[PDB]
Amino acid sequence: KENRQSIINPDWNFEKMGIGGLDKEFSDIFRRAFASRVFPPEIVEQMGCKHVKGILLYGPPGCGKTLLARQIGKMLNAREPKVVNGPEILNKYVGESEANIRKLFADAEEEQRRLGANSGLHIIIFDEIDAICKQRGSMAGSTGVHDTVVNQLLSKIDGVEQLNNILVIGMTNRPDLIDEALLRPGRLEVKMEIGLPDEKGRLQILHIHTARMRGHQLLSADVDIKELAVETKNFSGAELEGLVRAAQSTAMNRHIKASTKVEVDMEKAESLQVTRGDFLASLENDIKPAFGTNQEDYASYIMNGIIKWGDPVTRVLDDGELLVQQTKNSDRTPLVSVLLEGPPHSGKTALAAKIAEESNFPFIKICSPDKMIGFSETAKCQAMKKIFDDAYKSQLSCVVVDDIERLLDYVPIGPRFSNLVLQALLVLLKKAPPQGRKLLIIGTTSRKDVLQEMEMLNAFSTTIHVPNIATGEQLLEALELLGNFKDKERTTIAQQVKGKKVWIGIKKLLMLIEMSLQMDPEYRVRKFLALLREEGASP
Amino acid sequence: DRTPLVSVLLEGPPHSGKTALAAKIAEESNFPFIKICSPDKMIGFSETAKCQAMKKIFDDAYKSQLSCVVVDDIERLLDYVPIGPRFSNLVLQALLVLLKKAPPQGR
Ligand SMILES: Nc1ncnc2c1ncn2[C@@H]1O[C@H](COP(=O)(O)OP(=O)(O)OP(=O)(O)O)[C@@H](O)[C@H]1O
Ligand SMILES: Nc1ncnc2c1ncn2[C@@H]1O[C@H](COP(=O)(O)OP(=O)(O)OP(=O)(O)O)[C@@H](O)[C@H]1O
Ligand SMILES: Nc1ncnc2c1ncn2[C@@H]1O[C@H](COP(=O)(O)OP(=O)(O)OP(=O)(O)O)[C@@H](O)[C@H]1O
Repeated sequence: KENRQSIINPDWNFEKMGIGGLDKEFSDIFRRAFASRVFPPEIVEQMGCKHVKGILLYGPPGCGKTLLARQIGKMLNAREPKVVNGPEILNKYVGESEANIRKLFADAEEEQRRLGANSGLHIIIFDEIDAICKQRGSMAGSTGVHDTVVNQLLSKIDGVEQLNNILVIGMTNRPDLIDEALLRPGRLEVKMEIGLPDEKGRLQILHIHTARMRGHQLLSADVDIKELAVETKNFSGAELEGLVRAAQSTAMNRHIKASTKVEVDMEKAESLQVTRGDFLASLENDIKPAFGTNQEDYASYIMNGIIKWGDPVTRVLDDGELLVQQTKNSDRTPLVSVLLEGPPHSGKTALAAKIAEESNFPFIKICSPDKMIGFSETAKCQAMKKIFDDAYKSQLSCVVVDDIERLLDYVPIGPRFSNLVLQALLVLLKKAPPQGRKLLIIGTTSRKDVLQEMEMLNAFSTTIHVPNIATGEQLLEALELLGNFKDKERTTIAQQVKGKKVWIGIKKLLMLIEMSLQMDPEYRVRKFLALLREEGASP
Repeated sequence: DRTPLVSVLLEGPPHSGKTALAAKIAEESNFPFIKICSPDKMIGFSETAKCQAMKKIFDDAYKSQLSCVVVDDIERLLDYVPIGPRFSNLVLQALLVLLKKAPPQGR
């Protein structure tokens, strides 16, 4: 009796493979690939369907492709897979690459010819498949060796003769360069995408990578995984594995004295522990992601924090909260916009960054003009296009565009500016993203009239005003919050300024105070007043 | 500490001897890195090159704990001529953006 030897090893447990955050992808792969080989063969023969012989995996670096491939190779009860490490098949002579490819499908052919339908399963793994296979005719100058390899591969996977007992797996990082004729159904059907995880996936990974430590009581009692899951934002699996190793190394480093002449290991290795301080240090010093925006940017954009010197500082934030709530909840207006306005030295960028921070959205990015110094027009256009494209991929996103008047080069003489960048902005502000996704755009500028004159202010849904310090009470409140002057001096300052109206931006006040402090203690207040008197006003 | 970047403009009528005073101030600062970005070394350069050379001089100054950079004849740097008027816009934008870029934290 030709017993239907299961293609699944008897001792196989999903938890054994130790993959986290990829339940749906694995479910789909298992359904569309290995479903036909597990059910009793009589029904399948009645249906008359032939099995699938292809899988393709792609995604950004460090998401877990090779792990899936290795685990799948280990799961099946079949012969050892044949693995190709990049372009191992190219050779100098003529007609040796094609032979090297043909040598891979020998056992499959012979076994199919001998045993017919009742045959084992043969697996072949391709790694970095974009090194050998490419669009036919794109390359030129290789002497014709990168144009027959693809033809041989195509003729072999599915040709006049028919095989039914192979499974080819491919991995790549640039899915757009592979040949089109190699992706049609019947050759490489199941195309999957492996992407960054969400909070639950990160928690699963962090639980998978600490089970061994937790088992042996080497992990302290104050380590809470939820906080780490929340704090590590935009991390990909590889980074989440690296952080734990960094913490472990910093924990082990406390028992080695290497400054002395000879390395010596103390015998307090017993009672070892890993404390939360190690995790915080590892987060703050060693590992840093490579996607999205991080603390290194919000540190620079908001340099001196936010202080409540009056009423407007709350009004602006409340309006931002209302706008973000509207963006998140509603469904009939996927795209929203807003404009921030005010006189120079008012603090527009800080408020925009604060609102973006408090939005709490998954994806945040900032497009400032100081990262493209010396660029021509086309470079600016392409950079903006790339940022917005990366913004489209996610579910709901927020983007900030600061200093519009210098993103397009404006100078009153003339006037002069770039038409291309203006057209790019005017077209990008009226493009809705793919269905089921939401986008918020904030913009900052210091000259409303020019924008009105160019007919760009009609593309913004609404505008928000950013006022400026106007009364002595607000100035006294600002001074008391900053607390650089003493009460005795503050009495004279109030006695003087309160009998007048002031007009001075917040950012200018810090510079004025810093300039004032340089003088001697006895002449400070006077100097400060003088500077204020020279500032003037023009409401 | 609050303000890591400060700047100042020396101005006056012609033939008054102002670049010498700026050089003296820079020399008496006693800072480690002191460099003079002058148009004497940009004869025949197009706009792209002026912009890139300015950027390099301003990048070399981000790798020292203290610095002082002198710009000379802002008028000649823009190629300004009273007729028209006519000048370069890319260089002006570079300058206007390069006077507000704070250095890496701690310098
Ligand atoms: N889902 C996951 N669960 C557990 N560990 C993971 C996971 N994803 C990644 N890792 C860790 O990170 C490594 C990811 O390396 P992998 O070979 O999968 O990367 P890759 O996507 O092929 O990268 P490359 O772009 O360099 O080709 C795994 O070996 C494991 O160390
Ligand atoms: N209430 C506040 N709102 C905004 N910024 C504040 C406030 N209090 C203090 N600041 C500080 O003021 C500075 C804000 O300067 P910012 O870069 O926003 O200026 P700006 O108005 O965009 O300038 P410019 O008009 O020159 O383009 C930051 O240091 C911020 O920390
Ligand atoms: N007290 C002083 N201040 C300035 N320059 C002085 C003084 N005493 C002597 N000099 C000399 O005067 C000359 C100053 O010329 P400088 O190069 O400063 O001209 P400038 O004002 O920059 O010229 P221009 O406006 O035509 O470009 C130098 O020789 C300097 O040595």
